[PDB]
Amino acid sequence: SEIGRTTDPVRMYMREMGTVELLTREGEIDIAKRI
Amino acid sequence: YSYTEKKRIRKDFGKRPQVLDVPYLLSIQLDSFQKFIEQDPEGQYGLEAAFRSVFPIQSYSGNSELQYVSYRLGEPVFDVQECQIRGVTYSAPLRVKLRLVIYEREAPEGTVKDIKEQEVYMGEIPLMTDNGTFVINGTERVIVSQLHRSPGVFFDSDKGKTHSSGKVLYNARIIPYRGSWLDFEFDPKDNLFVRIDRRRKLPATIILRALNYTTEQILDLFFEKVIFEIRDNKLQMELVPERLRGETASFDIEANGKVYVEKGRRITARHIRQLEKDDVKLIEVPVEYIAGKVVAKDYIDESTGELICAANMELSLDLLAKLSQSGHKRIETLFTNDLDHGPYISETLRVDPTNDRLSALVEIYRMMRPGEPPTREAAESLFENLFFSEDRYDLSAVGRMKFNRSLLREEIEGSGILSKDDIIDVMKKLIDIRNGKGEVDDIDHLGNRRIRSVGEMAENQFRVGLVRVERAVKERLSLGDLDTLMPQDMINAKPISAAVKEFFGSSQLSQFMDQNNPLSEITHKRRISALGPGGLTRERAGFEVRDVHPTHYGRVCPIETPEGPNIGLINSLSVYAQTNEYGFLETPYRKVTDGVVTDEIHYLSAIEEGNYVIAQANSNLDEEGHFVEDLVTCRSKGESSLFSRDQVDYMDVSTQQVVSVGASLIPFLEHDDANRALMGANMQRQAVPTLRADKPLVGTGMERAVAVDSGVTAVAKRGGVVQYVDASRIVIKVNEDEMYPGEAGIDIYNLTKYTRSNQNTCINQMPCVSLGEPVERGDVLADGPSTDLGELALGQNMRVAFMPWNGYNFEDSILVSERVVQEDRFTTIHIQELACVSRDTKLGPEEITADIPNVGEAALSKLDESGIVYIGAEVTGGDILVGKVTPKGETQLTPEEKLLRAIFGEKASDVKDSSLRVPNGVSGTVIDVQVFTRDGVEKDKRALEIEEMQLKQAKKDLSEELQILEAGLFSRIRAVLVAGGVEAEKLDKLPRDRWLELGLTDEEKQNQLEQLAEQYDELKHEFEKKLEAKRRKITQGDDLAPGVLKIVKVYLAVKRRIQPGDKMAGRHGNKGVISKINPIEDMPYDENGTPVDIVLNPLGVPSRMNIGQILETHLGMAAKGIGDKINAMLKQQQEVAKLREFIQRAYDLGADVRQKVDLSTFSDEEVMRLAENLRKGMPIATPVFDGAKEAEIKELLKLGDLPTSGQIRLYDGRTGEQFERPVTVGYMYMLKLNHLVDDKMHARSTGSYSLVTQQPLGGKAQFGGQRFGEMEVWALEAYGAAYTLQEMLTVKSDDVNGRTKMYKNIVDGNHQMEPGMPESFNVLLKEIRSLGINIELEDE
Repeated sequence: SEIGRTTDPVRMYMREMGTVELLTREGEIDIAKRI
Repeated sequence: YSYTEKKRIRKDFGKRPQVLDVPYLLSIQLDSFQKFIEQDPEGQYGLEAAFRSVFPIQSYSGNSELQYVSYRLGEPVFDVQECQIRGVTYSAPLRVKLRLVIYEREAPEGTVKDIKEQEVYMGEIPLMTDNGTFVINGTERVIVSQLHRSPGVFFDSDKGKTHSSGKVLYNARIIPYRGSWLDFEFDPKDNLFVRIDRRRKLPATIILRALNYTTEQILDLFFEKVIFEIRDNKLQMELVPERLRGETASFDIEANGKVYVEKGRRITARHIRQLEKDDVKLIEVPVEYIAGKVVAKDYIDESTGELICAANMELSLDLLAKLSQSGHKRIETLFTNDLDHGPYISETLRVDPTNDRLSALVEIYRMMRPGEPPTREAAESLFENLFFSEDRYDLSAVGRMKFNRSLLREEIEGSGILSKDDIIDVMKKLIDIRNGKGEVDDIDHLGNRRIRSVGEMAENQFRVGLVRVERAVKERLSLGDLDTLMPQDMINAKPISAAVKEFFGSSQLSQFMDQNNPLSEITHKRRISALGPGGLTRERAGFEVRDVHPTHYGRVCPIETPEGPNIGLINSLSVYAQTNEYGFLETPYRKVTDGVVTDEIHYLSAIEEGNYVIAQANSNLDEEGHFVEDLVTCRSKGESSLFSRDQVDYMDVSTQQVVSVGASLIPFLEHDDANRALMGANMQRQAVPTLRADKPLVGTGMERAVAVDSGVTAVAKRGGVVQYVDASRIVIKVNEDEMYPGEAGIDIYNLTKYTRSNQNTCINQMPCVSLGEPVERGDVLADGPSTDLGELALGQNMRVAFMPWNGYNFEDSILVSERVVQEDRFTTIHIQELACVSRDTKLGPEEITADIPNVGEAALSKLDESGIVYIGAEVTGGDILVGKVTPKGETQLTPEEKLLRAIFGEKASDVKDSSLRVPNGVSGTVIDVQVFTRDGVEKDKRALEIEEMQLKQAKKDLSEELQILEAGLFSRIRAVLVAGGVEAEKLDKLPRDRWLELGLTDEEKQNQLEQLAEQYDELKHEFEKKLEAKRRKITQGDDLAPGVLKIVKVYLAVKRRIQPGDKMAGRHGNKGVISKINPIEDMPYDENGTPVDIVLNPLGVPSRMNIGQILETHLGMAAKGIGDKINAMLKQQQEVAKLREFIQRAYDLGADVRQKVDLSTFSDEEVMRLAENLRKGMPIATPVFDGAKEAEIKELLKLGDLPTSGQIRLYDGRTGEQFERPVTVGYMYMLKLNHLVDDKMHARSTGSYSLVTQQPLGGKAQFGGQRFGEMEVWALEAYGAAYTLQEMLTVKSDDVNGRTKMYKNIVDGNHQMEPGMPESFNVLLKEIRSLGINIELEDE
């Protein structure tokens, strides 16, 4: 775990941002359908 | 000899013959920049290398590519003088042919759809002038060369400065030209640690596992295997004898015979040698011997398959017993001992946590990018882009050379990137040095330090700009606009212009040119700096980088360095030192083949120089070349010793090889202490050029070289006859021998007249030649500032007496005669530039006008109708130079002054006087006025008359040069017409121009006549368009700053006479300040009534052991004593026979001197011209370390009928009685330094204050206050001066209400203060409260 290792808020943001995977053409459609 | 040097021949006292001429002194700058801008057909140097480094640019696609074809430097818009006048950079447009090549989508070849090839403009490159300077924003600048650490691998240590035990810890450092640093090092427990970019250290085997090496492959790289080939029993073991060198005897060795050495006896060389006499291969070892050894391989069983014992595990009885059930024939084992083969790599494999390549890449990632979760692809690409990518890492050609040379490789060429082999070899060599098989590098060695000059630093910054544009070009090519765009739509010239503009104007090595005198300029251009981008910082530069290293000999001067915080960080190139093709300083040496010293000269670098034994240049050698001695003093290895004459390989080429150009000009430098010689070399280049230049009577012979190799003189390009000489131009009719065919054969030299240097001194050229005088090529035609007949003349020859005079030369003071001031000997012209800038303001435009409010008609007396001062106006401090008014409004009258204007009805001014005035204390003459007007602003009568004068002057100069050149062409035509088919009286019958209509019988004659006619027509139509170019550049508008409507620059010429407080100095570090200017009848005087010019203190001589100022005095009295004799023969009007005889006696004097002046070769007119130039003293050359000996000085004193003691009887001017002892009187060369007391004296009662804190401002330019700093406050606290201190703190500086009350109290005669709180304490309180902190005054 990389927790407690850096000070950069850019690295912290990219780190927590990359834990969500991209959607397919079909993933956007049923998320929009859920909305 | 010459025509310029037999005018006045300097008498040379040097005795060693000159084998190598002193080179062109500015070759560093000129060669470096020529390598930058020239068209290199290969891609090695300069702009070509930079373009090929980035091009071809290919997008993240296969569709298109931008490739580079060619480049070209266009003509500069303005030449260098126009650039200096207009305040713009002298630069050339860079036009680069690019080719946008478009590949189509789908082919196995990817062939071209089309190519759009055209020329893009990327930036202007600042051009170097003829003398090694750059004009950048109007001012001349010098790009100082940089002494930086060479790229390569360097092995170093700390010597017991860690771990409190005195243990030396070694390290290796790979430094690329561009890229990341790679450090290996040893910890106090002998583990190897890698460290990338000075970050946290990982174990060095992690970088070995990032490379695909297993622990087995690592162990076979860094070790050699003890084999135990164990038979059925008895533990048979392989052995080579030198593996038991110093071995502890764990067992007695019996093989091929019985025991050699029993227990309790360690193995010495006789045992190894008798054991190899027995040729022993196989030895029976005990079981406890292998317990503790380290296995070198992964031994697994074939019964079960899994690991019995891994690599790098300490073997024991248990594990050997385990493998014995598996029946292994051979078991390998690492050979380690103490002090010859260390365990460090295995002991490092034990400490690292990593077990494979992925874990190593991940640990490197966690070290380089902490807090970022490593994926396999990013962990792989980080390492591969650290050192193994051509675009991110460059161990350059010099770095590859030094890398291979440091690792004892044969080839010096390679890749710019690291490899597995490079890193392994560095680790192996660090391990060698740890094991005593090497030595650490000396990083201050000049084989390890490299010169980086303007043409390389400029190329690096251009490549920086090129990659800044390469990212945008790669980004633009990824877009689908790809079929309609040209390459000049995707090229942005502004980043590339910005990179080179930032380098040339804003670098630390781009320095305002030191332009005091010629010596200042060439010393600045030959300067090396350890500082700068990529170099050292002067604050963290230690004692050892600021040292004189033995390799500095002949390459860097040990004397010329500044005396302040950066000493040994700013160095000066030696006289003969030049730079390698790799950038390393080399120095020339004469080859000594058979004991005969040859005239063959080899330039040796500091690495090569240490291999050979190199004799000194003070070593005597006979006519055939052999040393007259047989035990010579030499430098062999950085040491110096005596050697036999058959051991020497090289010899120094000169005695001045070791010193810089500045220290080469100090006569009797060998008699000066080195501190005072340092000071003298530094002060020679602060000297100010005086009204009349005065050659040194005692020089060294480097004066002509310094004056000519700087561009301050006008030097004859081709030889000829002076056709027209004039204070502003020289016109030479070139000899027919030096003329090209189809040419006028006329050289015109336009002299620089009264322009200001960077230091506000005067630059003025005066012609040396007279009318009709023959000149040769390379002759000095005009003298620059501080040159006298082509010799560098920095000061004046002053008659000094060394004696204490009534305390007026106490403690380095100087007593000057009043005759020195009457004769204007140290009067200097200083030229100030003063600008009045009229801008647009929000209330309206400022107006240059003679109609100024609150200013009488007397103060507008020397302003013309445009409000600008007349040229030639003698002005003084406070005089208005340019009248200007600023529009204001909302005067907000106080009720009292409102009543005041109600009573007397006087209107208030809507404008305020914003005029340009002469600074106070400055009194000069207006010599020049320039008006720069914006486009759209209407030129006043003054700008129009200045421009009319400029247009008439441009037309006049061009028609004058055309008259001269066509006169030359027609002289050549008349000469070629009487050369064959003579028309000698017919030519003067024909009209002048239609000699071009004469068809001549062509053997070769009509060919020459017709190319002369063609040259004449081309000269006429060249004048015709240079006129219109001049006219368009004159009448055009000026590119002023935004907001500026016009600028008026006034130029004041101020003659500064010498006065008490002016710093005067000699060349021997004898500085001083004039204390008194003494009347002539008060000065000491000799038997003949001749007073002394300057009285110097004799007590400054023996403690500051600059004895060369005494010898220079004794020789200067001798030199003058020759002139005093020649002068007499010229006033008695003696025959030329007697003058010729005496001058021949004076030139023949000396002990085996190298020069021979035979005056029998001289005509009587030439002898009389020489004698007229020698009547003010015969000049004398005293080469450094090869100079005049004291016996020769006494012999020349004897020839001039002077006491050989150098000391005469002086009388007191005030009482007429003798000083009780003889006084050393002679002639010393004094210099007036640029520390004039007019520039230093400043006072202030009140003035302007800073914004935030309300304390007085800084300098005398700002009319500022003196810093009453912390130590002065302590000084006042150490007295009981509490009230003095309280008024320093409150009422003189920051108490805003109290200081106006104090002023009013002083004006009312009441010397009392009402002190309040300093305003900076209120600023402090408000700034601590802007933190989260409640700071408060407890007002109880």
